Amino acid sequence: FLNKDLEVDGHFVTM
Amino acid sequence: QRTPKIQVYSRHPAENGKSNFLNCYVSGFHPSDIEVDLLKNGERIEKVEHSDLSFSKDWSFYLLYYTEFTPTEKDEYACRVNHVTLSQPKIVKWDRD
Amino acid sequence: GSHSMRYFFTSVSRPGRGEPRFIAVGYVDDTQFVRFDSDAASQRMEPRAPWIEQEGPEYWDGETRKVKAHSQTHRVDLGTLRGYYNQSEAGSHTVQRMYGCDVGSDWRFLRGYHQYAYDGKDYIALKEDLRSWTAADMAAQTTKHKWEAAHVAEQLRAYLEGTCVEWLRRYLENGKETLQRTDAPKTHMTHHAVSDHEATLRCWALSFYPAEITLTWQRDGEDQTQDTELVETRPAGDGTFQKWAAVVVPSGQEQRYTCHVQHEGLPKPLTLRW
Ligand SMILES: [Cl-]
Repeated sequence: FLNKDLEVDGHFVTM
Repeated sequence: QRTPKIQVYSRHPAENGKSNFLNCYVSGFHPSDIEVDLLKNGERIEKVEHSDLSFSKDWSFYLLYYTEFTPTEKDEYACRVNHVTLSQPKIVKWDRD
Repeated sequence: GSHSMRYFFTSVSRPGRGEPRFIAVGYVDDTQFVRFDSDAASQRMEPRAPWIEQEGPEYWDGETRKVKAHSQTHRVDLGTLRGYYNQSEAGSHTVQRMYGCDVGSDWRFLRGYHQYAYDGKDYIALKEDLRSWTAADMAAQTTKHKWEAAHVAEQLRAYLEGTCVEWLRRYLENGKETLQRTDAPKTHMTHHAVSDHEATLRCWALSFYPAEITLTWQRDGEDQTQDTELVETRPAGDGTFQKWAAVVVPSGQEQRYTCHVQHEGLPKPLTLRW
């Protein structure tokens, strides 16, 4: 079961 | 860039006339784009399948390519691999032992 | 023993045309159970072991949504890292990610992982405390700062200690007939003359699972390490593994040599003699 993408305050956080 | 290591082998001990699977396991390579063919008496075998790309702890990739086959006394097999790290395709004969 | 869930993601840019090729595979221990390939027609997460087909249609829709989101994140990261490394648009590059969790013999969380490579080299990794990051180079310091400021380790830890373990336990139970079965290696020795005076003894370990195994030769009950040829463990293609080890010996002296096989499926190691 995959994780969700890194998200903070409604917005995704990438490298 | 890291060059592919190659093993060519059958799934089961080769017995002439008995159906089996010919495998070519490529591993330890980077980047992932690679061309692998299984050859019978020099000629590319069609419809060879492969596993889904995965990788080891050191990030190097591994793939298994395979096909059903029935070994006979006279037929020769090999695995042909091309990769950016190689000047021309590497070809390894299937040695039954 | 412990068990593991792992996902392995590979995204490769295609500078000549189009978006990156993305492949995701999921494993429990040494068993692949799902895949996604952006080049395939279905655009779905697909089953690769029978026990995952026990999950309902909502599972496949959810894992497809999540894996396609992961593909977009890797596409973004390829662009970002091209910039961090001041690379041109002409070359192909690779972002790999692995993440997952282990449970112990106690059925509780044991450890978690979440780490990345760029062009086949370590880039950033979550440390064992799941609370801090290891950056391999100065480029990755940028990401490490961004992720510390965003406090993203907390949500990763939540998944790794919680959701990940819960689903690993579910899979282990659903798949118990294979996932929680050990297959001890089927072992035998072959003998080949290489001359009238020397022969090769080859010790085979066949059809075993999981993949971890050790094969060693002894002569007169002491290790015979330097004179052993050992092939890397290789997949049979049916979900089990194979390995062999060989030694060349003077013919007539075969009885001095023993092969020793250690594997989790063997309550005591096996000793084989010609
Ligand atoms: Cl391209």
